[PDB]
Amino acid sequence: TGLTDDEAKEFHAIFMQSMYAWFGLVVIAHLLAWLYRPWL
Amino acid sequence: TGLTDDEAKEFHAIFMQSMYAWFGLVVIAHLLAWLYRPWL
Amino acid sequence: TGLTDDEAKEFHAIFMQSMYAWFGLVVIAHLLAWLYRPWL
Amino acid sequence: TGLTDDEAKEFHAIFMQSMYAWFGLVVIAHLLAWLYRPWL
Amino acid sequence: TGLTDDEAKEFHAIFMQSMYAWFGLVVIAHLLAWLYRPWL
Amino acid sequence: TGLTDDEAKEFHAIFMQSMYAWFGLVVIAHLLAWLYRPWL
Amino acid sequence: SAGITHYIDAAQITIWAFWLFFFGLIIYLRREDKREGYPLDSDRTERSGGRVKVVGFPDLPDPKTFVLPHNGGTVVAPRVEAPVAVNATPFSPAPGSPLVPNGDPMLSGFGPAASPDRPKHCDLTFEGLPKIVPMRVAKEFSIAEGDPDPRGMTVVGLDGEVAGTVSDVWVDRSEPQIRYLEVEVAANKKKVLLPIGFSRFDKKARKVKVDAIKAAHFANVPTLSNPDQVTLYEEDKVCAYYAGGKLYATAERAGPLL
Amino acid sequence: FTMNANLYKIWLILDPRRVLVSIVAFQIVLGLLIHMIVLSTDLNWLDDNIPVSYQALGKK
Amino acid sequence: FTMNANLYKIWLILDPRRVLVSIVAFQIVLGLLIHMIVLSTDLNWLDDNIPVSYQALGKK
Amino acid sequence: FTMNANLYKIWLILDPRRVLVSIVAFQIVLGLLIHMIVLSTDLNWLDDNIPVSYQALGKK
Amino acid sequence: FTMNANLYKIWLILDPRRVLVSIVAFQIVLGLLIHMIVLSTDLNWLDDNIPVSYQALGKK
Amino acid sequence: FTMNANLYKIWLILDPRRVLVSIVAFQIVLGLLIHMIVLSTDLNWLDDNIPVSYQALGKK
Amino acid sequence: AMLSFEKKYRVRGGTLIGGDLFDFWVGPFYVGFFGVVGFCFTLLGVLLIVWGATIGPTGPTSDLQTYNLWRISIAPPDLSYGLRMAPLTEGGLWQIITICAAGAFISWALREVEICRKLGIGFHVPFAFSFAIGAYLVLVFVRPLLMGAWGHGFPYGILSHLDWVSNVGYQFLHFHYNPAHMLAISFFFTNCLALSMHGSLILSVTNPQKGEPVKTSEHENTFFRDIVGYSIGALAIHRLGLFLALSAAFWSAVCILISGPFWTRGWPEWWNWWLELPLW
Amino acid sequence: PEYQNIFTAVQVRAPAYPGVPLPKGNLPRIGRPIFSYWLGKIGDAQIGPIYLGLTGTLSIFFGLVAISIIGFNMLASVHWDVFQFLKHFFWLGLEPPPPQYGLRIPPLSEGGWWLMAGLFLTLSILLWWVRTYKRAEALGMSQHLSWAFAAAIFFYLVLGFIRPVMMGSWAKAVPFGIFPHLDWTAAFSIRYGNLYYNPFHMLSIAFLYGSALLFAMHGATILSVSRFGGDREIDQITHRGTAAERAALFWRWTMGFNVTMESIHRWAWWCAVLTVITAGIGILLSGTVVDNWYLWAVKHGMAPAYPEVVTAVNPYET
Ligand code: BCL
Ligand code: BCL
Ligand code: BCL
Ligand code: BCL
Ligand code: BCL
Ligand code: BCL
Ligand SMILES: CC[C@H]1c2cc3[nH]c4c(c3C)C(=O)[C@H](C(=O)OC)c4c3nc(cc4[nH]c(cc(n2)[C@@H]1C)c(C(C)=O)c4C)[C@@H](C)[C@@H]3CCC(=O)OC/C=C(\C)CCC[C@H](C)CCC[C@H](C)CCCC(C)C
Ligand SMILES: CC[C@H]1c2cc3[nH]c4c(c3C)C(=O)[C@H](C(=O)OC)c4c3nc(cc4[nH]c(cc(n2)[C@@H]1C)c(C(C)=O)c4C)[C@@H](C)[C@@H]3CCC(=O)OC/C=C(\C)CCC[C@H](C)CCC[C@H](C)CCCC(C)C
Ligand SMILES: COC1=C(OC)C(=O)C(C/C=C(\C)CC/C=C(\C)CC/C=C(\C)CC/C=C(\C)CC/C=C(\C)CC/C=C(\C)CC/C=C(\C)CCC=C(C)C)=C(C)C1=O
Ligand SMILES: COC(C)(C)C/C=C/C(C)=C/C=C/C(C)=C/C=C/C(C)=C/C=C\C=C(C)\C=C\C=C(C)\C=C\C=C(C)\C=C\CC(C)(C)OC
Ligand SMILES: [Ba+2]
Ligand SMILES: [Ba+2]
Ligand SMILES: [Ba+2]
Ligand SMILES: [Ba+2]
Ligand SMILES: [Ba+2]
Ligand SMILES: [Fe+3]
Repeated sequence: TGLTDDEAKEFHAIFMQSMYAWFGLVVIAHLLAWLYRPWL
Repeated sequence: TGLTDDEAKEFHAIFMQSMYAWFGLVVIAHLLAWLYRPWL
Repeated sequence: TGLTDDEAKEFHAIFMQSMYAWFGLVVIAHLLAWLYRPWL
Repeated sequence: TGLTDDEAKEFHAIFMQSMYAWFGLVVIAHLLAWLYRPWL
Repeated sequence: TGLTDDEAKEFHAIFMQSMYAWFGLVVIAHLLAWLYRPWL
Repeated sequence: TGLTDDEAKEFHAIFMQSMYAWFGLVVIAHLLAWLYRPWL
Repeated sequence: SAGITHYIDAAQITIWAFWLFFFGLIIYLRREDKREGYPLDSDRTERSGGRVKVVGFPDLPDPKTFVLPHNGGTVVAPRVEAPVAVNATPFSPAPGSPLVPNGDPMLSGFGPAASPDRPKHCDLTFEGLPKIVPMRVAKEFSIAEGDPDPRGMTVVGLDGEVAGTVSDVWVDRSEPQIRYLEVEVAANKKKVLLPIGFSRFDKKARKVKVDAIKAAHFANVPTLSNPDQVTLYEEDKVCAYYAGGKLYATAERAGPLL
Repeated sequence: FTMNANLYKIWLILDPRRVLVSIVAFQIVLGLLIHMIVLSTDLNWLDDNIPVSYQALGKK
Repeated sequence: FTMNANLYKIWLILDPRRVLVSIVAFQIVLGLLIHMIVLSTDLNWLDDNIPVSYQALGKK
Repeated sequence: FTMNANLYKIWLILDPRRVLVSIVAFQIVLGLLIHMIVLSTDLNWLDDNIPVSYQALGKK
Repeated sequence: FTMNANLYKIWLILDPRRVLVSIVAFQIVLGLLIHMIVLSTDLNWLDDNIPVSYQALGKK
Repeated sequence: FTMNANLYKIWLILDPRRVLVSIVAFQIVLGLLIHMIVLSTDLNWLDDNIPVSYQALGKK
Repeated sequence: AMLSFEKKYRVRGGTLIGGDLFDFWVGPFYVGFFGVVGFCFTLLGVLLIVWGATIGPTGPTSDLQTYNLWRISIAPPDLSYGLRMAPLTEGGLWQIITICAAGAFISWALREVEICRKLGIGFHVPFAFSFAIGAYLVLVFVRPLLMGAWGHGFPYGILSHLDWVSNVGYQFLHFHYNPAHMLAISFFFTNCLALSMHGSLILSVTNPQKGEPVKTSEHENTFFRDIVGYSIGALAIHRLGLFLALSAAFWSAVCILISGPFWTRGWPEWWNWWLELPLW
Repeated sequence: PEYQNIFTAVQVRAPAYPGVPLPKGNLPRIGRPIFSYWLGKIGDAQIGPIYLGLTGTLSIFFGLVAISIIGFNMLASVHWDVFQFLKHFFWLGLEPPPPQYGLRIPPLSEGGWWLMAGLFLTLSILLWWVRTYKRAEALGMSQHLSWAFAAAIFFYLVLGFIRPVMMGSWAKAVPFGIFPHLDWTAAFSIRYGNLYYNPFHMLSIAFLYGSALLFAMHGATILSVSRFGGDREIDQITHRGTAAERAALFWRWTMGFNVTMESIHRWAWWCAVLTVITAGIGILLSGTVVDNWYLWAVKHGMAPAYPEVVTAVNPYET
């Protein structure tokens, strides 16, 4: 898969952090949206 | 399928845990869904 | 189908038990279904 | 049919009992059906 | 991508502030637009 | 690609002022336009 | 005011969007169109000594590389191709004038007889064995039940004279089909290829007509630098000769008619 | 699970990877099919107002 | 142990990569699907006016 | 166990470049889709005329 | 400004030229789209008679 | 301390001839475009009847 | 100007008519005797379409006169003129323009013919072209003839001819039921499928994933055989596509040829022969 | 006289070819080949083998389900009289949920079968999509097919799923029947004010005519250079031959410019993909954005005026 065993820990390290960051942006926007106009 | 018996136990185990985590999220969603909005 | 007589005992064995487990799950779903909302 | 003369005997044996089993399950389901819901 | 490990710090460094600059210009024009003509 | 670093500093310099001149002529036109015919 | 009809509706602006994407598309396809044959040939380029390379609008796209399978190479487009003399002389020195072929028209290798220099290597099967080979090299191949076997029919030119007889049949190992007919020439018993595209059958007679060249011309069919395979170069050289007969093989295909 | 014959031999006759794929596919189809048929019949369990009405709990 | 005591062996027969990615696609589509299903029934949550009709608030 | 512990190994299995870009595409499309979904329902936020209407904002 | 720090390594995976042009196209398009979106809604700023009607600078 | 300070290097990556010609073209098109867009709306400057009506060389 | 490999083929001769008289090139276009005739037919035709746009149906000052590209239209004469030449300003113009268009297309075809003769290639293109020329003729010559008047031809205008198609089609109530129409539509569609499939294949093999080499004939066949259990093969797909497109034009020509002259009733009614067989 | 390369006049056989090998994961191939002397008369005589994976089997499955609901329903509509079914088949069909139902899942007897056949058909089509991408990857090739199929799927989805949902009514999707679906097309144009003045449908019509023009031209060309092995477009693309040269030149001398053996396939590709892509756009706007195309065209001054020689007074106005 053209990666080494250390660069799938490393890549993964970066991915996990980036995704959790993004999801952070998401839960943020959705809470704001729930504030202005709750949908449930 | 180019795997050895150790990389199918390794895979099976990790898979099982991942699949169960996802399913966990599922019952999570189903409980939130059921409390505010019972369907049965 | 390129199998020897012994991997037709093993495959048949694992197959059989898995299918019976599945039939179990089905009988389960049908019983829950039969209790809550009879169709017969 | 790439089989031997004895291996159309064995197949036939196994086939026959398996088939009588299916037609039987069928006669059962058909009686089950006929008592509860006559159509004739 | 035929880059050295040092020359994507470089590309990243310049890219990021430029991108952010764009986001700035955007937030500005959006504020200007919001003042002149709110949409929510 | 295929310029020395000095001729893309140069090119960037000349480009930048030239583009800014265009931005100038445009801002000119937009102000006259706002004067003869307010749109906002 | 709940009725200010807007004059611009989604259909207008979407037809606008279309036309813009369209223009970019057209341009792009015209750029791929110049991956061969370009820059053009004018006396504008030669008059200027070359400072006027002819390319038009749009311009030429950066080369693209094709990586041939099997140690084959790397091809590029657009590329720089070495000029090649013309085996003909201007019918007029005036521009836009055609050229008359030099010498015996079929030999000229000009006009319907012209052709480029394709590789002097062979097209290959997936495996990498010469794709086009004769049935003698391709042991496995076989005529289709109910089809006259070409092997043994008589090849006859445009004026009804025998040329030779079919000594074998060349086939595609990639897409099973008759690609070439082999011709044991009568006049010198030398072996030549005859493209299927130039050959007509006369099954009840076991003949293989050729309106293309005359029986005699079969004597000059370009030859193979090896009788059990053929190169790309050789395929062009073979077909183009026959093609020449379409305008040269008679002192009349030259046209007019009136 | 009570003995039947030599009905294991089926796998000397029928390829296991393929029967697996056959069952997975067939069952998936049947599942969606019946689910929708029921969703399309009176035994509907969604569009019933169960157990609390949702279309006249907010258009209100 | 009365249970698929050798059910790793499935990944000796069925390609793990394909099966995984296939699994992901399958769930994403089913999610899309069922969501669409719910949207078509009484259980719909959007064209509902929840918690207040917006197509009848505004000044004006 | 909720905890993965060897799920770095997934990039030993799935091309990182492709999975990445895949996510980029899937997210941007989904964003576009649901945005449109919201725009078509009660929860719409553009044609609301809130807090003051612009289309009947002039006597002229 | 990553914000920290080895997320430069991202240009070790995805071509800088391609990523750049991709963003350029994507934005150059998106801008037009929303421009259009705005043109059909309350935020329309042209065929509004704002601040004075121009096809009422004469007759037509 | 920021970083917008090596933003000349852009001409080491994107062909200047192309970026230029691209921009020249893009602008001529955008110009014709916007002109037509305004021309189809109220802000029109052709069919306004301003300042001396030409179809009024008589009683019009 | 010439392609970078063109001079070696620019041979002299091959005409049908003219010989060295017009046997020369102009830029990239080949002239030849039929190009000169063609250019004459074409130019006068277009220039006349220009005069028709200039005059309009009621005169140059009328509101119906127009230079708007969508609405300019030159329509045939009324039926009262039958097969006679009608006055210029009463559909005559349309007749002449038609003569010019037909002549230009037939010239064009013959010029492709001289061009095939020059290059030593097959005459498949101008033969194929001749199907469109045939289609055009039924739509302006054959049909209106069988119908005792040239006025049955369609007008030459961007949307007016669309209106023509529309009302002639609707005279038969539900044209979709025309069986030749159903055929022709199927061929136009199938043509569109093969074209999209061939396109896709060639571009999918000559340009594969980075890291892979130009694909092969074996790939080509293996793919469509993988998906749909068959591959008609490279040559033949070029053969099929030509079949589909030429047939699509054919059945369009026959589908309209039968609408009037050989069938006057509504079209769905045609299918009656099927509901009335003595099987039901 | 000269062979036209219309009919293989003499064919040849070799043991069938199971094809290039797929990597691990792409399951075996099934079925064992046969040759049809007649297909052979016009094309590769080999019939199969075929590949069938999870995807492919799950698609064959959904697709046949959908075909069964449509068919069974048609037999039901003539009362199971298979004779009558045979008699009116062209006119038989499975109509969509009635409007009274909107987008709700309707009862079996009122359209629910259509929604199930629509459901399963679409799923089976998009599964055939995935199938063709898998089948296209195992060979290292590119996704050109898949981008076109994705365009045609786009139009399909626009017809029976996207527009109906947007319009809030399954009754707006197209019904399954030959003549019935012909009627849906005509009624469709009538309802929305003559689809001829709908620009997108004009372009799609230009692109359909164009797929016919391009395939006719290119095909005629390639056969005309089939004497130079011009059909072997792959190597004429890598190692340009006098076939690709005579080919590009025929067009050059006729209409003044030309393309190349590789690029003509890009013109063709894009033109086909364009039909379906203008077409879907055309349906997208019908009812959602424009309701009367004839009117739309009048608003944009494209509709012609003819001397009003025949006219009728409007009774609604008396
Ligand atoms: C109409 C009356 C009841 C109903 C009665 C039943 C009955 C009865 C059954 C189900 C079953 C299923 N139902 Mg239900 N079900 C109802 C309402 C719902 C709703 C909903 C939104 O309202 C949903 C999402 C589901 C969803 C499901 C699936 C998760 C499940 C398996 C079948 C399947 O996937 O098909 C296609 C896929 C397969 C057939 C799988 C084939 C593959 C192998 C053999 C099995 C492994 C699959 C998977 C790992 C098993 C997951 C479920 C396990 C039980 C945890 N049901 C209605 C209310 N449902 C079945 C079940 O529970 O499993 C036994 C079943 O027998
Ligand atoms: C009633 C509903 C609310 C609504 C509620 C929400 C909610 C809730 C959300 C959004 C979110 C989004 N909304 Mg909103 N939104 C509404 C009104 C609008 C309007 C408008 C015209 O009025 C607009 C333009 C938007 C626009 C946006 C999008 C910009 C954004 C989702 C991006 C996306 O799809 O993922 C694609 C984007 C990416 C994948 C990231 C781009 C990363 C770039 C390309 C990479 C930079 C390089 C990087 C440094 C290194 C490489 C990293 C790897 C590439 C990853 N909203 C209405 C008012 N909106 C979502 C959000 O906040 O963001 C998640 C969200 O959760
Ligand atoms: C002003 C009237 C129109 C408007 C008209 C335009 C026009 C015209 C353009 C854009 C463009 C952009 N718009 Mg907008 N845009 C508006 C509504 C929104 C909303 C929203 C939540 O409502 C969002 C998120 C956006 C987002 C953006 C970006 C997606 C984009 C430019 C930068 C970019 O892509 O990077 C991402 C950028 C961001 C993530 C920053 C978000 C932008 C600002 C800060 C968001 C404004 C809303 C925000 C919630 C603050 C509102 C103020 C408070 C209510 C007081 N717009 C309103 C509806 N928008 C430009 C474009 O697309 O091409 C590049 C462009 O030409
Ligand atoms: C809508 C209300 C006003 C209006 C308001 C504006 C506003 C506001 C603007 C214009 C502008 C433009 N208007 Mg105006 N305009 C009106 C009516 C008109 C009418 C008319 C028939 O009535 C015309 C012909 C024009 C014409 C034009 C263009 C000349 C010009 C934009 C140039 C461009 O886009 O090209 C593309 C431009 C470029 C590529 C940059 C310009 C450079 C030129 C083209 C040279 C290219 C370089 C080339 C390689 C040559 C090399 C140079 C040598 C080295 C020296 N306007 C209406 C009445 N108009 C714009 C402007 O700047 O001009 C004042 C502008 O901002
Ligand atoms: C309006 C009501 C009826 C209708 C009535 C008609 C009628 C009436 C007709 C058609 C026609 C046809 N219809 Mg219909 N049609 C209907 C519905 C449909 C539907 C659909 C989706 O429902 C479809 C796909 C079609 C499609 C078809 C085609 C099968 C066919 C036209 C092919 C053609 O012209 O080739 C022929 C191609 C040509 C004639 C062009 C020839 C080219 C010439 C030689 C060169 C021209 C050169 C020129 C100068 C180029 C200019 C270039 C510039 C100089 C640069 N119709 C509706 C239901 N339809 C026509 C037909 O049947 O076939 C003729 C016809 O007369
Ligand atoms: C009848 C009255 C109107 C008319 C109304 C319409 C309407 C309404 C439509 C068209 C449509 C089209 N019309 Mg029209 N059309 C008319 C007159 C014409 C004339 C003519 C000469 O006058 C022509 C040439 C055309 C030509 C065309 C085509 C260009 C265009 C779409 C083609 C296509 O293939 O999409 C068809 C291709 C597909 C749908 C994709 C197929 C892919 C699917 C997934 C295949 C699945 C196969 C299946 C799974 C296999 C199992 C089988 C099961 C049994 C199902 N029309 C008249 C004026 N026309 C379309 C359009 O333009 O909309 C703007 C359309 O929907
Ligand atoms: C028969 C199968 C398909 C086909 C085949 C086909 N067409 C062909 C060819 C072939 C093989 C060519 O080789 C030839 C060509 O040169 O390739 C572009 C051609 C051709 N296909 C063209 C058009 C064309 N083909 C069409 C269709 C078809 N042609 C079928 C789909 C269509 C349509 C209606 O769908 C059109 C529009 C031309 C570009 C070209 C022939 C052009 C030509 O011969 O030029 C000479 C004539 C002129 C330059 C114009 C003469 C001026 C006239 C006096 C005025 C015209 C009046 C006209 C009657 C009015 C119409 C007004 C419209 C607004 C309605
Ligand atoms: C530019 C767009 C054009 C186009 C392109 C296009 N079409 C395409 C594609 C592309 C790119 C594909 O990739 C795909 C294809 O596969 O090409 C061959 C396809 C496709 N286009 C097709 C049809 C089609 N496309 C059309 C249109 C168009 N497609 C446009 C012209 C049309 C029209 C409107 O005329 C049609 C009718 C199909 C051949 C194919 C999609 C097939 C599909 O989705 O399959 C779904 C499932 C089934 C059909 C079920 C299979 C039924 C089997 C025949 C039964 C076999 C039974 C078997 C013996 C097993 C036993 C049964 C067991 C249950 C017991
Ligand atoms: C790179 O090369 C390629 C390959 O090679 C490897 C491929 O294999 C492939 C795969 C290709 C395929 C699988 C081909 C697929 C073709 C499809 C799906 C088309 C569908 C066609 C059918 C179902 C058959 C329809 C036709 C019939 C039943 C015949 C009916 C006969 C009728 C109506 C009467 C005939 C008479 C007429 C039509 C009247 C007059 C007609 C003419 C004058 C036409 C003249 C024709 C010629 C050819 C000169 C591709 C795409 C490719 O590009
Ligand atoms: C006796 O017969 C036996 C053999 C049983 C079987 C015979 C079968 C036969 C002969 C069948 C014949 C069928 C024919 C001829 C069918 C022809 C159909 C035609 C011509 C159709 C034309 C157009 C149809 C279209 C475009 C359909 C579009 C439908 C769509 C796009 C439906 C989409 C629905 C979806 C995606 C469903 C969503 C469900 C959700 C999830 C939303 O539900 C909540
Ligand atoms: Ba609700
Ligand atoms: Ba609202
Ligand atoms: Ba406003
Ligand atoms: Ba005005
Ligand atoms: Ba009777
Ligand atoms: Fe081709």
